[PDB]
Amino acid sequence: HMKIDILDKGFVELVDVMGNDLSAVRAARVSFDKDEERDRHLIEYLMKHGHETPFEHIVFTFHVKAPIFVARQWFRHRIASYNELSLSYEFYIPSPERLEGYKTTIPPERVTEKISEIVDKAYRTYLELIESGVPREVARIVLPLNLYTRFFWTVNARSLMNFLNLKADSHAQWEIQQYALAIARIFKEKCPWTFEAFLKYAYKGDILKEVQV
Amino acid sequence: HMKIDILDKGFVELVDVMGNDLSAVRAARVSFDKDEERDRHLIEYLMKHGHETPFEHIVFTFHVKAPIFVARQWFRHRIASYNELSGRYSKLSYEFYIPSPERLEGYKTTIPPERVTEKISEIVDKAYRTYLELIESGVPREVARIVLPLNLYTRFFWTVNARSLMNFLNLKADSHAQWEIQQYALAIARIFKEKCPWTFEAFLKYAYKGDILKEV
Amino acid sequence: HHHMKIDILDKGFVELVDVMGNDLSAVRAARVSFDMDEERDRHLIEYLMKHGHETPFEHIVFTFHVKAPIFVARQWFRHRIASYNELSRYSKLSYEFYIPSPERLEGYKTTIPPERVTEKISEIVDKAYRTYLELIESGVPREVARIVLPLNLYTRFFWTVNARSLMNFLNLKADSHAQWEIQQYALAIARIFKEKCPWTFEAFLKYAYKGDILKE
Amino acid sequence: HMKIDILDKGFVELVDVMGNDLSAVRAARVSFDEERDRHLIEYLMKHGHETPFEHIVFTFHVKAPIFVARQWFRHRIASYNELSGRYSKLSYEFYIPSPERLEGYKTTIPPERVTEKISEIVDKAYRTYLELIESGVPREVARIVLPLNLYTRFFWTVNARSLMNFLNLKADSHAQWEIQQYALAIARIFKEKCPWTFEAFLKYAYKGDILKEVQ
Ligand SMILES: Cc1cc2nc3c(=O)[nH]c(=O)nc-3n(C[C@H](O)[C@H](O)[C@H](O)COP(=O)(O)OP(=O)(O)OC[C@H]3O[C@@H](n4cnc5c(N)ncnc54)[C@H](O)[C@@H]3O)c2cc1C
Ligand SMILES: Cc1cc2nc3c(=O)[nH]c(=O)nc-3n(C[C@H](O)[C@H](O)[C@H](O)COP(=O)(O)OP(=O)(O)OC[C@H]3O[C@@H](n4cnc5c(N)ncnc54)[C@H](O)[C@@H]3O)c2cc1C
Repeated sequence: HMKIDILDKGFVELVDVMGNDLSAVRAARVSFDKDEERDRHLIEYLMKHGHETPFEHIVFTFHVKAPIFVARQWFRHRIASYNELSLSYEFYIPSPERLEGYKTTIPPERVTEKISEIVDKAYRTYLELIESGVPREVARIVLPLNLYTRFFWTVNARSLMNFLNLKADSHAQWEIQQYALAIARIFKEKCPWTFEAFLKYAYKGDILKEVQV
Repeated sequence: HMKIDILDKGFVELVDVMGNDLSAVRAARVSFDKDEERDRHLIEYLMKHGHETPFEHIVFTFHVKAPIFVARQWFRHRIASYNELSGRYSKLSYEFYIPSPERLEGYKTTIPPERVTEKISEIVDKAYRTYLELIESGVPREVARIVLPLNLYTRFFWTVNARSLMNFLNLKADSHAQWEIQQYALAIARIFKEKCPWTFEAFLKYAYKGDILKEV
Repeated sequence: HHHMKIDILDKGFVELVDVMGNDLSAVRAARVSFDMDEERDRHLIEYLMKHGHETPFEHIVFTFHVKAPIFVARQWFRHRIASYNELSRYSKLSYEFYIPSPERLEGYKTTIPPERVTEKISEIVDKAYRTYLELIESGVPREVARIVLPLNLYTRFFWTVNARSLMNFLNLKADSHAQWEIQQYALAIARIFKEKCPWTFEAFLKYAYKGDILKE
Repeated sequence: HMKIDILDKGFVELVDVMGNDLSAVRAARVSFDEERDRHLIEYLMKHGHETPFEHIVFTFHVKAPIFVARQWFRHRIASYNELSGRYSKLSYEFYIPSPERLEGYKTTIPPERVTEKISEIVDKAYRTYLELIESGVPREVARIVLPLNLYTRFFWTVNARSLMNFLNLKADSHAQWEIQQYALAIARIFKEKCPWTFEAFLKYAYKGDILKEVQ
C-alpha cells in the first residue's frame, strides 16, 4: 500500500502497523472495548499535558533505503529496533539543484559529475579487489559514504515523534529532512488524530507546519 | 479475543499483535517480499546463533490485571511500554488477591492453610474498610490508599516486542520466580506460542533459560 | 569524596553514593574533547540546554541510595532510562512504615481531626504488620506473608541515572501535580544535582524545567 | 588516561570511570573483607543477577574508522557523542590495512598491491573531496565521497553490564577483525578497573571466544 521514493534511489516503505489513534486512547484508559469527539479530545489532552506513554502502544515497521551518511544520522535514535542489510551497489549522486543556493566556483553540474566520477572509480576498485579474492568486509571499506543501504525500522509513535522533532527540521541535513517528510506522511495517514495533536502541541520543528502531509 | 484467567480475579488478555513468525524472517532478510521449511530453518538458525534483533519486529499489546506485588516484579522489565490504571481517565475498583489454601501445600505451617487464607482476607477487609472510612472523612485518596495492602489488584497495558517478551519468559517462567508471577508468565507464553509458533518452538529448543515451560 | 544524605518523610532518605563527571563532562562530550576559561564552557551548557541538545548531559551519571515507601517507589521505578537494584537475601530486611503527620492533612477540611487520621493509619498499619509477623511465625513463606503489608512499607534501592534522564524525572516529579510525598523526594534529588552540576542545573531551571516547585 | 592505540591511527582512551567492583557489591547489598566481596561478584554473575553491574559506568574516547563505528553504534544501551560530519573539523585520516590483514586468503594479486590499491583510491577520493571544499561545496555534501575507512571520533558512556554484552558480540571471532581489536582494548581497560567483575565474566557469562585466549 505505502511506498515513497526519496532522493535518487531511496525509499520509505511501510511494512506493518499495529494500532491506530484509538490504541493510545485504550492504553490511557486501560480498557479494551468508542466516542469520536471524546476520544479525539483525549488524544489532544494527552499531547497537550505531555502524558506521552500511551503513544507507545502504536508501533510501525518501515523498510528504508538511504545512503550510509543518512543512515548514520538515523541510527542515532536508540529507542527503536533496526535490522540492516549485511547485496547490490548504488550511490546517491546529488542533482545540480542540490547545489544552487551555494555560491561555488565550478558549475553545480560539474560537482554532480565529479561526485559521480569518484563513485565510479571507488566502485571499480572495490569490484577489482573482490575479483582478486579480497574478502568483502575489507574490500568494501573503499566505498563512499553515499552508498545506499537498507534497513527495517520498528518504532513506536512516541519515539517516531521524537524523530520528526529532530529530523523534520530545517537544521537537519536536507537529505534526512526528505526522509522525515515521508515518515510524517505515513504517520499522518495511519494516526491522523495523533499527528494533528502533535503538530498542535508537541512538535518543535519547522517544516511539517509548512508543507502539507 | 484471547483471555486467560490467573489467580482468583486476575487475567492476561491479548489486545493487539503486530506480525507473526514471518515478520522476523522479513526483518532478518531486509525484504518485504513462499517456502515454509526454508522460513523455519531461518527462525531456528537466528535463535541458535543469538541473532535476536529480528524478533524485535514482532510486537504484542497485553492487558493484565494483577496484584501490585506481581506488577512490581513485572514493571522491572524496562524494555517495554506500560500504562497503569489510574482513576484519572477510568473507573477504579477494589479487589484483592486471596491465595487458595492449595498455595501453602508443601509448606509445613503451624496454622492450617485455610486459616492463612482467612487471616489474609481479614486484613484485606480491615485495611479496605479503614481506607473507605478515611475517604468518607475527607482524606484525599492519594493519602488514604497508602494503607491498602500489596495484594490490591491493578490493571495495565503492556506493549512488548518478542525479544523482550522472551527475556521476561526467561526470568519469570522459572521455578526461581514467585509462583504468582509464574502463572502470569505461563499465560504470556501461551499467547505468544499461539501467535508465533515457530519462534516459540525455537525459543524453547535453543534460547529458553528457565525450567517450567518444559513441563507444562 | 562524594557523599550527601537528605532525610525525607518520617524515616526516608536520599543518599548520594557516587557521581561520575561534572558540568565539564557535558562540555567535553559535546566537543568530543578534553577541556577543563569558564565563560565559554558556561555559554555552551546554556546553548545545549536551550536548543534541546541533551545527549551530552548523558555523560554525567549519579548513583543514589533511596529509602522510600513502596507507593513512592512504584512511581519512581516507571523511569526506565535508569538502573535500579532494590533490597532483598543479600542483606537484612527491616520493617518500617510511612506514617503521615497531622500537617499533611492541612487545608483538607476533614470530618475527624488530623491527629485521628494519623492515628488510624498507624493502627491499621500496625495490625497488618502484626498479622505478617504471625504468618511468618507459623511457617508461611515470606513471599506469601508479605502480601498483607501496606503500600506505605519502606523499601530501599540503588538508582544509577544520567543527568538527562534525571532532568526528565525532575520535570515529572518536582511538580505540584505530583503527589506531595514524591515532590519531597524530587526536591532532594534536585538539591543533590544542583550541588554537583551547578551550571547544568541552573541552565535547566532557566531553559528546560517544566515544573513549578523548584523555582521557589 | 589509559590509552591504547588500535590499527594504524586509531585508539581507545578512558575519559572517566564511576566506581569499581565494590560499586556492584554495594548495589547488590543496597548499602553504603575482600574474599566475601569477590565471592559475591562471582555469585551474582553465576546466577544471572547482572543488574548490580549497571552501577559501574565508563566513558571512552574512541577514534575509529566509520565502518567500525557503525557496527559499534548498534549497541543502543549506551550514550554516544560523535564528531559532526556536517560541521566538525577532521584529521582526515584513513585505515589502511597492513598487508598481514590479507594473509590467510588466497588472492590473485599480492597483499601489498591490495594495501597499495586501497591507498590510491583513498587518495583520489580525498583529493576530490578537497577540490569540492575548495570549490565552495559545503562539507555536509562534499564528504559523501569519502570512504568508509575514514577515522571518526566519539565519546561512549556505557555501564558494565552493557559493556559485557558488547564484549560478548565484538570480542569474538565472528565479528570483523578490526572491531575485535577495539574490543580487546575495551576488555583491557575494563579488566584494569574492575578485575573481579572481569574474571567472573570470563568464567561464568562471556559468550565470545578470544578474551579466553588473549590476555
Ligand atoms: C500529566 C501526566 C499524567 C499521567 N498519567 C498516567 C497514568 O494514568 N498511567 C500511567 O501509567 N502513566 C501516566 N503518566 C506517565 C508516567 O508518569 C510515566 O510512566 C513516567 O512519567 C515515566 O516517564 P518517562 O517514560 O518519560 O521516563 P522513562 O521511562 O525514563 O523515559 C525517558 C524518556 O525516554 C523515552 N522513552 C524511553 N523508553 C521509551 C519507549 N519504549 N518508547 C518511547 N519512548 C521511550 C521518552 O521520550 C521518555 O520521555 C502520566 C504523565 C503525565 C505527565
Ligand atoms: C537469580 C536472580 C536474582 C535477582 N535478585 C535481584 C534483587 O535482589 N534486586 C533487584 O533489584 N533485582 C534482582 N534480579 C534482577 C531483576 O529480576 C531484574 O531487574 C528483572 O528480572 C528485569 O530483567 P532485565 O533488566 O533483564 O530486563 P529489562 O529491564 O527489560 O532489560 C532487558 C535487557 O536489556 C538490557 N538493559 C536494559 N536497560 C539497561 C541498562 N540501563 N543498562 C544495561 N543494560 C540494560 C539488559 O541486557 C537486559 O537483559 C535478580 C535476577 C535474577 C536472575
